[PDB]
Amino acid sequence: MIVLFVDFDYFYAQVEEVLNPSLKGKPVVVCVFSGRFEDSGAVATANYEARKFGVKAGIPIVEAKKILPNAVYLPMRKEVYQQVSSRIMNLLREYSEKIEIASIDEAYLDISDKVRDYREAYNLGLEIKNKILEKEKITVTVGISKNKVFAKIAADMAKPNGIKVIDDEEVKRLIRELDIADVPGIGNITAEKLKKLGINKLVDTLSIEFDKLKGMIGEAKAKYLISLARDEYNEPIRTRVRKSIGRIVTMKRNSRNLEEIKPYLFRAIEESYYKLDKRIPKAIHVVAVTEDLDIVSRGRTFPHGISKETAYSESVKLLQKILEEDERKIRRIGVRFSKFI
DNA sequence: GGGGGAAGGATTCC
DNA sequence: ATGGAATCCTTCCCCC
Ligand SMILES: [Ca+2]
Ligand SMILES: [Ca+2]
Ligand SMILES: [Ca+2]
Ligand SMILES: [Ca+2]
Repeated sequence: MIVLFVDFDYFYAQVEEVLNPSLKGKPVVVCVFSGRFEDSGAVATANYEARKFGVKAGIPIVEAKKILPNAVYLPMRKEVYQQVSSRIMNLLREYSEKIEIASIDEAYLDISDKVRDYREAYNLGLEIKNKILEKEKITVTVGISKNKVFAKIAADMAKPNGIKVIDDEEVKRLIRELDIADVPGIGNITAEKLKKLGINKLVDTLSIEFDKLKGMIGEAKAKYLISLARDEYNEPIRTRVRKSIGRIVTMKRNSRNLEEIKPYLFRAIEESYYKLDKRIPKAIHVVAVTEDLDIVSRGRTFPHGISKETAYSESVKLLQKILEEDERKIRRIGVRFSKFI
């Protein structure tokens, strides 16, 4: 088996540049504002110009500005970035029929019955970096190896505009010498847990009793890491299917006033129901971010589908269970439809 | 002893 | 300090 993984370089910022080529060479930060105060909000992504000074995804806009006051701060235009991605995904389906669109800027190609050896692989890699650069004027990074995970690690190593092949013998030196926090699925919480278990490199999972491992990181992560380390991971490329839609908005100010919140809550629903297309969810969740950035949500499943009018009614109820049950002020409120028929 | 769901929270990734 | 979505984990639930 051979996986070719494609990762679109500094994606949103790169789109804003493509759409205004004057931006190239300049620090570019794609911002998501919140309209509480003037520069309230957070950073979505930024180019490598900006990123080289610590301006990354997730920091507040405010921080970013202290660091690079004269950078180009642009507001997020997701609709736009979505149409552009789509076109590249269509283009991608013209190389393998076996394709997993994993995110707005990521995809996996199964190219086993379409190439022999990593030399051919590598070449088809170049054909795609190219075709995209020509068609949609976008740089990407490509990773090639035997499974999705090592395909994706390969890409992570070559970013940006890179390409990298991990062969089977290097996969082995990796398992020995790769930091576990660098494995996909291992956020900061899981990395630290493993540290305490004295698990630093992929190989360390073999030296520990499965039950203790399972006890610390759950059964799924457990078997995931273990199979990865045994050179036995081989999960299949398949058409991902969208299982929930939803909106979340930030309120001008934190509050516990039902009548103050509702106008944000219904706007979330309006946007949500627009985003639904013609899909009918059986389920609805009302999602609150309390003042301390904790998250809490009540939901409900129907035996039928949920009309806009009905969803209004239930969301108001579910909002109340929150305010009743939880005792915090609420900073953000949104909705999420799922269980579509 | 176990299969489903369903709900609430956890964690991750882009 | 945003906003979107997936996955997995525990408990609870009903019932066989
Ligand atoms: Ca990317
Ligand atoms: Ca990581
Ligand atoms: Ca909590
Ligand atoms: Ca990425």
